[PDB]
Order: sequence, then C-alpha cells, then structure tokens
Amino acid sequence: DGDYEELVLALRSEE
Amino acid sequence: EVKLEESGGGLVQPGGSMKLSCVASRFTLSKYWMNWVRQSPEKGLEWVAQIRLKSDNYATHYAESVKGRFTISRDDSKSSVYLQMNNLRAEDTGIYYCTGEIFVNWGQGTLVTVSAASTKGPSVFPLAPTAALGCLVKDYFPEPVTVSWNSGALTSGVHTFPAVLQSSGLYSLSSVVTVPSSSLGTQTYICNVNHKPSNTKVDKKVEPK
Amino acid sequence: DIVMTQAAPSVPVTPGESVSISCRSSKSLLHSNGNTYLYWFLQRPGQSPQLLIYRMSNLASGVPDRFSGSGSGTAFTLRISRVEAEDVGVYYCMQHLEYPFTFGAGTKLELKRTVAAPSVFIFPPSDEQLKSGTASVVCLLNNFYPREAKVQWKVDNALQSGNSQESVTEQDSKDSTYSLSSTLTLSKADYEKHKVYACEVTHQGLSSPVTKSFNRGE
Ligand SMILES: [Zn+2]
Ligand SMILES: [Zn+2]
Ligand SMILES: [Zn+2]
Ligand SMILES: [Zn+2]
Ligand SMILES: [Zn+2]
Repeated sequence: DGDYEELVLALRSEE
Repeated sequence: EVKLEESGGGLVQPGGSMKLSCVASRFTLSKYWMNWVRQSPEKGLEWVAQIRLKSDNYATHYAESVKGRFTISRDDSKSSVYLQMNNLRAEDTGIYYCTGEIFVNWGQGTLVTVSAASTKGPSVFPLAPTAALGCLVKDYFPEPVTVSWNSGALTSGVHTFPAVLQSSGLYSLSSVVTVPSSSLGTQTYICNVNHKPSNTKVDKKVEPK
Repeated sequence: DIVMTQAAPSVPVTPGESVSISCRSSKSLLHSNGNTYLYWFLQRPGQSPQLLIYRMSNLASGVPDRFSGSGSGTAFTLRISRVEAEDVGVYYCMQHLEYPFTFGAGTKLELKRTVAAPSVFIFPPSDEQLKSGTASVVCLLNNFYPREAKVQWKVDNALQSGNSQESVTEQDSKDSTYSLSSTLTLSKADYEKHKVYACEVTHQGLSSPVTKSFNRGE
C-alpha cells in the first residue's frame, strides 16, 4: 500500500 | 504489518564500542527518514540520532550527549539502519529503539548495559509455605532474568517482582504465586529460571518444609 | 533546548470516566503553518511506545476515537473520554519542531478501585541459602489497593532500618491491585542470633496493623 508513504510525505516539511 | 527489529545490544565495558542494527520488513526503508531513540529510568525517553534519505545526502543529526561518539548510518539495499556507538559511557546504558520518520513504527528495543562489572549468574532459593509459594533469585549481573512456573502451565496467581539493585551491585528478584493449601505436597510446583547473559538455567521444585 | 514539562507524574482514574493529561513546552511549537509539531505517545508496560496523536490534535490510524488532543502554542492536553483498561500505561509528549527532539518525563495513568487490604505472608531464609553465608527473609503483600503500604521489619521486636528493600508490581490487569515484596537481608551469623522475625503491615484497608512472623525453630 501507499497510504503510509502518502501520510509521511504530507507531513514532511524540511524547507 | 511493518516490522522493525533491532539487535546488537548487551553488556560492554566503559569506553568500549558497540554497533546496533535495525532491520525493516514489509517497509520500503529507502523512502523514510529513520531515528534512534533510547530509554532509561534515569532520563526517560531520549532522541539520539536521525538519518535522512540518499537524495538528502544521508544528512544526519545527533543529540548533544552523543555527538562525536555515535554514528548513525543506513544501507537501503539491506533494508537496515545502524548506530555505531564508540567511547561508550555508563550514561549510555538503556533500551535502544529504532523508529521510522513519524514515530509510528518502533522496534522492540535492544538493551545496552555499559559497566565494568563482570557477568554473574544467580542463585535460586525456595519460598515454601490459600497459600503462597515463591522463588528468590539472588545475586546476578546484568539484567535480565526470566522466571516461569510449571514450565509455563501455571500462569494464574503469579507475581514476579521488578529486580532490585543491591548495595553490592548485584541484582535480586523474587517471583511468588498463590495456590490453595490443598495442593501442597501434591501438585508439584516448579520455577524455571533463565539468566541468558551467564548461560545459567536452573529448575527448582518448591515443597512444604 | 526545548524543554517539555509534564507536571503530573501520575493520574488516577475511575474506569469509564474521563482524564486529561497536560504537557507544556518552553517555546511555541507552532511551525509557520497551522501545524503544531507535537506528538503524544502511550507506552503500555513492557512494550514499545506507540503513537496516539500527531500534529497536536490528529489521531493516528488505529488509535481508538476516545482519544483527542488539543492545545494552544505552549500548553497541550491529551484527553481520554472513557478510560478502558487498555489505556493503562505512561503517556509522553514530544516536540519535533527543533533538534534535539525532546520528550516530556511521562504521566502514568493508574486505575482507581475499591480499597483492598493486602494478604500478608512471611518466608524464612532457606537452609540452602543459610549455608552460603547470608539470610534473606521475605515478606509478601499480595493484591492490595491503594499502593500506599508501610512494611515494618521487627527482629526480636526491635524495629529494623536500613537492611531491607521493597519491590512493587505494576497495577494488575485483572483486579487493578498491587503487590509488594520486602526482603530483609542479614548474615547467617546474625540471623541465628535471634528467634522471632516479624513483618508488620499498615494499610488503609486494614482495621489495625497486621503482623506475620515466625521463630527460627518450626
Ligand atoms: Zn513548513
Ligand atoms: Zn533534503
Ligand atoms: Zn481497544
Ligand atoms: Zn496476587
Ligand atoms: Zn542481631
């Protein structure tokens, strides 16, 4: 599945 | 379904080195930042280190207490991350967890004990007599010991207590159980003790004196 | 250097009632969005921590919907609407706004239950141990609530001080009670210089302090 990856990507914000 | 599994801990001399490993299953590791976190009674949970992805040039960040001594690394093709711990200090004792990027997935943890004390296996003594029976597991190092009853069949009224450190630096632990007075001298009661660091394995029946 | 403060080291709750657990940060955890970089974790005894809440108020997947998280900048609240026994453990907050990530010290959730007096037992040192050179006398306090208990060792009726250690179990899953062991350690030589060994137990459930004792003979 890609749910988890999608969640982690949405929360990642290293700027 | 995701599983992280760390290994490599154990007992190590102050100033020594040790390398911890963490292997991920059902988890494409290359996509996630990874962290190490450790736990002790002294300081609670402490974040230790972090490693980002290949495209971040594997950037790392470390806790101050650990900078210069620990190196976190990753090998995506082995589905693993590592923590190389050098110049180990007694303060570094604790349970070491690897975790994913957002701290949902944690391993079971591996116990790191930094001490100059040598390993010692325990002695097991009976606690004979509703009635209460027990086994006393005295004088061992380091943690942990394992206690079961009747090879695991007796699980009901069992209370195995936290180990206490003695003034001697050795640990001691009691495990006790309640059973009716009408089984004493019949349904044999046996405590099974393991102290894996010393390769000590001891069985001991408990009978009314 | 963001310090995370969890004022309460423990909180007692009647099963099926609500509880709030507080946490404070020395600095605002609002990142330049509507995002507050705050996690809540539960660590059930003998298990790894597990995430309850991310970004201050979002339930992680699989977390029961009786959890919620709220807060404003520097003060944060984890809420359980109806505490189940599933929920006993240690609750930690954590900020990841800045390196180093930092945890609060944890708040332990304890269940309430009716007062229950301990059953007290005494165990003399085993002969096998006596041969070694030291004697361990063990007193057991089985299945009691609340945790507060006073154990008083008496050897020939003289109150004892400095030669005993206690160990308490965690709140039991089935009955929410505690158990405690107090071990009295002495050289075999000094143990055999005395007759009566007494364990006196004081507890809110006991009408009057309870004593379990023995003589080295029988
Ligand atoms: Zn941002
Ligand atoms: Zn980057
Ligand atoms: Zn549940
Ligand atoms: Zn019990
Ligand atoms: Zn004496």
